[PDB]
Amino acid sequence: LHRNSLIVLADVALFLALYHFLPFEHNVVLGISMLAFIAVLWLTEALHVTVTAILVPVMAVFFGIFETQAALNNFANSIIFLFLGGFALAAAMHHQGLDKVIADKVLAMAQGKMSVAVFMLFGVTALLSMWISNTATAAMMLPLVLGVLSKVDADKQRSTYVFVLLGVAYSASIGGIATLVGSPPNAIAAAEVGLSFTDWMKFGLPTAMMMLPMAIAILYFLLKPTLNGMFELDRAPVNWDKGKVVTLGIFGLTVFLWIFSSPINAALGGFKSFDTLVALGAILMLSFARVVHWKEIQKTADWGVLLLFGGGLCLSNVLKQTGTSVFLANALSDMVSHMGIFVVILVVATFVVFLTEFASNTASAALLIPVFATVAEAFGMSPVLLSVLIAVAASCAFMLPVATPPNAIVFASGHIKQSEMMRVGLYLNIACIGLLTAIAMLFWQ
Amino acid sequence: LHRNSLIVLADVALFLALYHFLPFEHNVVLGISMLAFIAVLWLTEALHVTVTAILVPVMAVFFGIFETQAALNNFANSIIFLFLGGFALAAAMHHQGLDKVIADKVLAMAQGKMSVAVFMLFGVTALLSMWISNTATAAMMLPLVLGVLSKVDADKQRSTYVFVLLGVAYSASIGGIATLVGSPPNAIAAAEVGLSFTDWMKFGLPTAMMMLPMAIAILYFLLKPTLNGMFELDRAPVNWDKGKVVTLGIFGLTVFLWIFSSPINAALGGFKSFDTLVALGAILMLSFARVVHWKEIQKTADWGVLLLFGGGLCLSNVLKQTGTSVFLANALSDMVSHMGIFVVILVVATFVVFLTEFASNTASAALLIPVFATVAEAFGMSPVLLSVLIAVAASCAFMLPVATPPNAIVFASGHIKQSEMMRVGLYLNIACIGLLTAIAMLFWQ
Ligand code: NA
Ligand code: NA
Ligand code: NA
Ligand code: NA
Repeated sequence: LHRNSLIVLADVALFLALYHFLPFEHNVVLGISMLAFIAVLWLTEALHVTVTAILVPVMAVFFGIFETQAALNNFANSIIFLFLGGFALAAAMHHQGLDKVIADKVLAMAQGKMSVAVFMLFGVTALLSMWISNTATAAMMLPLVLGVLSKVDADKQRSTYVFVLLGVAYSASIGGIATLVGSPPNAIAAAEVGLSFTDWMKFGLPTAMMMLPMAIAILYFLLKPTLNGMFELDRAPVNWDKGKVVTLGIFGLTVFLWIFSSPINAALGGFKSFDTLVALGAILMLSFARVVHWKEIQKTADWGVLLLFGGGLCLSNVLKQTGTSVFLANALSDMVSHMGIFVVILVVATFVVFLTEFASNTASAALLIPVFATVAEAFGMSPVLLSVLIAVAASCAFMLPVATPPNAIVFASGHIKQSEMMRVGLYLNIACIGLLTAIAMLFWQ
Repeated sequence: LHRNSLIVLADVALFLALYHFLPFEHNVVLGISMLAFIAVLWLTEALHVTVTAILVPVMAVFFGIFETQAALNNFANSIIFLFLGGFALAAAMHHQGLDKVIADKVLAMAQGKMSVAVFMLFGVTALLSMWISNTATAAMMLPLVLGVLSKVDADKQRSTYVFVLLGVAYSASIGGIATLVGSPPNAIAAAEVGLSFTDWMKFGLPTAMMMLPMAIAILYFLLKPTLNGMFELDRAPVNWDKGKVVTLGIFGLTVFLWIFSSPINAALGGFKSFDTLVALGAILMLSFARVVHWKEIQKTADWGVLLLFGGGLCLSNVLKQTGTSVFLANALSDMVSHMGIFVVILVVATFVVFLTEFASNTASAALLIPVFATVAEAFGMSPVLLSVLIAVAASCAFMLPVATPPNAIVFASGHIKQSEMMRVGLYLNIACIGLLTAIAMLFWQ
C-alpha cells in the first residue's frame, strides 16, 4: 500500500526472476541474485539500513552459503568496535558539554564580524564532524547557525544566509572525510581492507584539508555579501570545569595513540587490531575517570550503523564464497583492459559522487565497497585505492537533499531553495571528481 | 574520591598483589587474578556491568591470552542475536500498544473485586516478564499497580497494599525465569552451554509455574486483608487498531516456531542456531509488516546486556586457555568427591539464592556461570545442570532492595519498610532452595 512496501515486493520478484532465469552455475546465480536484491534495498532504502544488513546473514545461512555462526562473526569485526570507541568518545564530550564550549571559545574569537563568523562556523563544523558524526554535527550546528544569523536577520539578504546554512552542511560532510571515525563509509573501507586509523588519515586528512576550502570558495563566489553584518553575543560564558581537562586530556591521549599506533604497537609486541584496543581503552578510561556514564554511550551510539558494518562484511564474504566476485571481474575483463587506471579511478569517482546524491553516504558505500573491492581482488589489484576512493567520493553529497541528512537538515530551514542547492552542488561535484582523481593518482606510488 | 572509585582502586591493588605473589603456573595466576578482578567489579559494580564485560577482552589480548579479533569474536555469539530478536519483538508490540490491551481485556475481566484484583496484577506482571524483562516489567507495571490501590487507598491498610507492591516486584523476577528471553541470566546459561529456546522452557517454564504461587501464598498468608475492597475501572478502553493483530500474529508465529523448532529444523536440513534464525526473522517480519521502526527497536534494546553476554563468554574462554578452570577442579577434587550430587546442587542453589541478594541477578550469573561451568567440564560433568540451576537461582532476589531493580522499584515508593521485605524474602529464599533442589534433583533421572 506504501511506496516502500512495493519496492520490497517488486524486489522480491526481481530476485525470484534473476534467480530462475540467469543461465550460469548456481553458485554465481545465487550471488548475483542476492547482490541485486541488497543493492536495490540499500539504494531505495524501502527498509531501514540495518534491517537490510540483518537480512544479509539470514540469507547467506538459509541458502547454504555459510553456517549461522560463521556469518554472524562478521558483526564482531574489530573495526566495528573501533567505531564504537568513536561514539563513546563523542558521547563523553557532549554529555560533558565540551562540544558546546568548543563552539563558544571559537565564535568569541570573532569579536563581532559576521565575516569572521560564518567562516568560523564552517571550521568548527568540519572539526567537530571529525569525531562526532555528520548528521549529529549538523543538528548540533544548525541552531548555532540560525542564532548568529539573527542580528543581520534580513532574509532579503538571503545569499549571506544560505551561504552560511549550506556552508555548514558541506563542512559536516567534508569534515567526516578526515578520520576513520567521522562517517560510516570510512569504517566500511577499513573493515573491508583492514586499514589503520593513521592509514586512512594519510589519505583522508589532506584530502579534507583541501576539499573544505575548495567548497566554501564555490559558495562564496556566487552571491556572498558577508563582508557586512554584526554580532549579538547573547549567552553565558564557558569555563573548564570538572575533568573537561580530563576528558580533553583523555581524548588527546587517545588520538595520540591512534596517530602513533605504528611504533607504539611494534614496541609492545605487535598486537593485532591495535587501533581497536586503543578505542576500547578509551571507553575504559572515560568510565574509571567517572566522566561519562554508560547510558550516555548507549544513547549516543548508533547501533544500527554497527549492525550495518556486519552486513557489508558478510556481503563481501558472500560475493567471494559464491565466486560472484570473479564472475563479475570476467565480464569486465575486456572493458577494463580497454581502460587505463586513470580512466578506471576517474569512472569510479564520477559514478559514486553522483550515485551518492540519490542515497545515503553509508548506504552507498555499504553496497559499492563490497562489490568493487572483491572485484578488484579478482583483477589481482590491492583494494585499498578503490576502497579509500569510494569511501571519500561517497561523502561528496552536495546537490539535492536526500543525499545526506545534513542536506535535509539545513533544508528543513524552509529558507534554502531546492534549485539553489541543486546547482551549487553540480559545480562542487565536478570540482571533487577532479581533486579526487588527482589525489588518487598521486596516492599510487 | 567516590566510593566506587575506591573499590576499583582496591581491586586494582588486589590484582597486582595476586599477580606477583601467588605461587602457581603463570597462566593459572593470570586466570586467578583476572577471575578475582572481574568477580569484584561485577559484584560491587564500581564500574558498569557492561564496562567490565569490555574489560575482559582487552585484558585477554594484552596478557597474550588471545589475539584481538579472536577475543572480540565472542561478542557475536548466536545467543546475543537471539536476545536481540526478543527486544525487537517487545519494542514492536509496545509501540503497537499490544501490552495495554492485554491488561484491559484481562483486568476488566476482573469485574471489580479487590480479591480478584491483586490476584490479576500478579499474573499480568509475571506473564509480561516472560518476554520483555524484569526491570522493565516493574517500571511499566508500578503505575498500573498503584492505580488499583486507590479505592482501598488507606496506607493504614498497608498490609493490603504492601502485599500488592512486593507481590508484583517479585512477579517481575519470577516471570523472567519462564523463557530464554526474560532475564539475562537465562541467556547467559544458554550461551555457555548452547541451549535452545524450547530447552530452557522445559526447565524454566515448569519451575516458574510453581514458584509464582509459592511466592504469592507467602504474601497472602501473612498480613493480607485484600479479600475486601472495590474497583474503579477508570480509563478509556482500547481497541484492536493498526496492525496490533499483525504484531500479535508475527509474535505468535515466532513463539510457535520456537517451541516447535526441534522438529521443524530437523525436517529442514538441520540449520545451526535455528532459534537465532527465528529471532532475526521476527526482526524482519516486524519490519516488512511495518509494525515497528528501527529507532523503536534501537531504543527498546538493551545493548549493554548484549555486550555483557560477550564479556562472560570471553571470560569463560580465559579460564580454559590459562587452565584455571582445571586448576580449580583439582582443588575441589577431594571436596567434591567427598560430596554427593545432592550435596552439590543443594549447596550451589543456596549459595546463589543468597548471593544474588548483594548483586544484580545478571551480574551474578555473569560471574558464576563461567566458573562453575568450566570447572564442571574438568570433572567430566555436563555443565547444563549447574548452569540452568545457577541461572534460575540467580533470579531469586526477594529480600532487601539492590538485589534486583524490581525490588528497588516498588521499594522507592517510600511505603514498604526495610525490615518487611528483608524478612519476607529471607523466608521465601529458603522455600526456593528447597523447591529448586527438588526440581533440580528430579531433573536428573
Ligand atoms: Na564526526
Ligand atoms: Na549520500
Ligand atoms: Na523478561
Ligand atoms: Na540479584
